[PDB]
Amino acid sequence: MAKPIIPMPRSRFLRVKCIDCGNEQIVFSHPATKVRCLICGATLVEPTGGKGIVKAKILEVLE
Amino acid sequence: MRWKWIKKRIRRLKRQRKKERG
Amino acid sequence: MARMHARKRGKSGSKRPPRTAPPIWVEYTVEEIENLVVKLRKEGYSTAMIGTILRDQYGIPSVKLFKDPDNPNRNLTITRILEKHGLAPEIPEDLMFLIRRAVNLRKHLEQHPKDLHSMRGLQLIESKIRRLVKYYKRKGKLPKNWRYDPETAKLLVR
Amino acid sequence: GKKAPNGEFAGRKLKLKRKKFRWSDIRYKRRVLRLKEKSDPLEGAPQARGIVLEKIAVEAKQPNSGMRKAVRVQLIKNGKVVTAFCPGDGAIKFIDEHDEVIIEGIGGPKGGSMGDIPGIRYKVVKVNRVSLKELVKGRKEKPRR
Amino acid sequence: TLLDPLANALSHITNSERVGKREVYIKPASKLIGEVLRVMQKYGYIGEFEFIDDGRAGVYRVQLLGRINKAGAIKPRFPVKVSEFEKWEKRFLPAFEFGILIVSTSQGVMSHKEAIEKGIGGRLIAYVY
RNA sequence: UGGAGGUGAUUUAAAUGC
RNA sequence: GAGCCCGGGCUCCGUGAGGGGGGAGAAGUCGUAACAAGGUAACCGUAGGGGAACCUACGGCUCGAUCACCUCCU
RNA sequence: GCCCGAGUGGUGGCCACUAUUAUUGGGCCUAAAGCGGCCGUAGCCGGGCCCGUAAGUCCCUGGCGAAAUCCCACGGCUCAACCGUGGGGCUCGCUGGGGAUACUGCGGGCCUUGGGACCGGGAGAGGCCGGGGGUACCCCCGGGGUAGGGGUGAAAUCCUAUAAUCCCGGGGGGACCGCCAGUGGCGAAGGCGCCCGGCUGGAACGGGUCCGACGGUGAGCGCGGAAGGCCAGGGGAGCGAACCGGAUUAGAUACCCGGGUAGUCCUGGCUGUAAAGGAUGCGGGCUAGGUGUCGGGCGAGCUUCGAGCUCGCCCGGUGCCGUAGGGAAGCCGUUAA
RNA sequence: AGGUAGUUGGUGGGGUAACGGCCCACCAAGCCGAAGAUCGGUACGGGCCGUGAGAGCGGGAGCCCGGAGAUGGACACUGAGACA
Repeated sequence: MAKPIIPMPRSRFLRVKCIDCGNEQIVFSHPATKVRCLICGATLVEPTGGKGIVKAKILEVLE
Repeated sequence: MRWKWIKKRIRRLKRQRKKERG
Repeated sequence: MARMHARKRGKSGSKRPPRTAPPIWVEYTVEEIENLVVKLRKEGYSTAMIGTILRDQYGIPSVKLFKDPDNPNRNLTITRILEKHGLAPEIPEDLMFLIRRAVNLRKHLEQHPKDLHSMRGLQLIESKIRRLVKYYKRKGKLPKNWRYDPETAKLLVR
Repeated sequence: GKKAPNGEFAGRKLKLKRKKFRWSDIRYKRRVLRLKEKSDPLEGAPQARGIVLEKIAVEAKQPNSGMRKAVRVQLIKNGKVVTAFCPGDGAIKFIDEHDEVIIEGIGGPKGGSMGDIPGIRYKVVKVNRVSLKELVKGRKEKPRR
Repeated sequence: TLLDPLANALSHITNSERVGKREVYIKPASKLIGEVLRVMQKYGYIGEFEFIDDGRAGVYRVQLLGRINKAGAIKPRFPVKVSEFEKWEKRFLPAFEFGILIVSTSQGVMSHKEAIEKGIGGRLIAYVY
């Protein structure tokens, strides 16, 4: 890693735009849990190992 | 060796401890 | 980094964001954040998981950085947001989760007593409680009159 | 940490450690109790007079054989039986039975009889308050009673 | 856990030295070490350092000239009178020339030689030579 | 080129010496 | 309010039949135990048995055996 | 001839040598020596950042630690020893006042690197409980089938003639789970292995999401601990201390062979030992590398579309080889010695 | 490895040159201990002394300083002062 030369996680941010309601959500590239859309009740991502596996096609802007 | 000694020590102990018990 | 406690195994290297002031591409008011927290503590979720869902859904990695400064005595974060409202459990969650689990063990052993290993973690979880108790007394979340026992663990849970 | 506590207030642990571990020196232990002083008669002393009960000769050790001259003397106040090694060639002669014989040690009080002699802890200096090395030389004085 | 974070800095710094790397990284960081490296730099033993304060920790990246032979902390950290200095002078240091028996003092922190010129003393902290 | 196991193992070869 | 005495209990010093072991002496006897796979590998904790060294059982260990047979490793 | 010289030598004691008592200044794989492993009490030891006190701590002053002895000067006795005068030190363990605030203590505040804690994916001989299958050995019954078999270097004792071994069919019992199986995994340790399900311990990783120094270690103390043994109850195929025969042998209380009890299994309890080893206490930090391997993550290619087959970086573990260094050497060497 | 019964403290009192469980009447149940008490051994204590590069270790001799004793053990007078 870089524990003595400043450890920074692997992370990033990405704007996810829902395909069922057009709802714009901020999502941590590593979903630990099931993230639920706040105006669909859908599942955007499912938590597995490392980076949450995104369920099916949902739009993405990478920050 | 230490077989020997352990049983010798034990026999000494018993026999003598027999003589003390008696 | 590690501590192999009741283990020989190096600990996870999970590490914080080295962000010291918060993202502004992420946006929430002191008022909006406070609502989100109160809603989640109303569900039955607990502060670690409250910080978890907020992270995964609303994109706030830790509350302290976003919130404070809004009363710069100290950092404002989940349970310090809760205590000002009165939603805080008087037992620290740390100590609670611990004891919670513990009472479940006992019931297993109750029915099954031929269990080395299961017996041996009873001994391994109590003794973390003991510690966690000991220091709190002196810090003051739990009165000095208390002392820990398995009947005084079955009373706190019920 | 190579053993020891190091820390301001710990010292006491140090202080007891040493002492605890001092008693593995046989010599130190022995003196500090006084086992040197109690066991190997004398009551500790430099020397002791005693009455020559008889004269006895014993054998030499392992690579060796030769008749060492030894007395049996009884220390008088000590009241203990001591067998003893006599210096010199002719000697056993100049010592009459029931003359006074002053006795010493010989070669470390540890117990160590010299390499040849098995038992003998001790030495003789004297016959009727005149010594043996004075009686190996003819001129110096010659014995009585 | 750790204790003596300083020492675990220093000890790296020397074992760092003995290899002959170029620069160092010390993951735990502080005043003690900060200050000590400061005084160390002041005498010159080391080149330049930057610390970056991460929200975790201070880290010091240190530049190694080649000068340092040996530089170590003191174990119980004994108090030392200004009369007893000479004893502790002969023991730890390699000779009269060097004079960074770094102590901590009423005035601040100093080496041995900077302590003696003022005239003030106390408990020992570390050494450098 | 140098190291670790798992199992066949061989009775046709006899006590002592300062 | 001493020394003194008396009856009992407990402890310590001088000294005693008898009894235990040590470091030995190495010319008698029994055996070959270990050290070479010591000629049944050896040790080990435990248990029984044998005159003795010791043997055997069960579990362990290699500070384990010699090729052979099979398996891995720079 | 050498030493020393009115001395020189013997015995005894103490100190030195002896870093053979380790503060200065010792070790503990194999030389003596790690507790079989863990827990936490007493103790010692403690991440960063700010403020108060100034208890330790340093600085200055002041009260004081008799004389003597010691060390230095000068002076006195012919000289010195010895003494006189002047200066210093002295167990030196005490006290009063002022001053500093780095460190340490204490008090208060503040923070997430340590610790703990959570969520989701994941492997395994971890434990317990219930369930269930098959192997082989034995036993018992019917059939078939005769002159042996068993055992050894040779033999005997012993199996078999109301029939053994053997083969076929049927039934009953207790133990255990080859290959799988790995230089493999899990466990604190003793240790742990058919398959399935329930209950349950630990562990890894991604994200530090929460607590905010809560830490380390650990005398005492408490707890777990193979096999053997013991206790009470139940069970008993094979095996098998003791034991009973044969052989061997000069003799054999043996190695080899044929019987055989305790025990080995189950339940409850006790007992607590080992070459309980990696002969290597635990925790943190630092210090070339290489390779194989197990599990988790990641970027790709392949794909049977399952991380199934591979490349590399990373994290945790498990081996081997080896630079610097250490070691007496063997060896150890990012799983440190 | 647990010890302690005037034993720790309280009130009031006696006695003493004088404070004080010193002693005593009443009341209370403390006091001391693993930061090793109690018990057992050994031993006058200090200034110093010996040794050792130092750190340290051993030692209490003349002499000085302070305490204890006078055949063992108890006891008062007389005197400022003695239990001599």
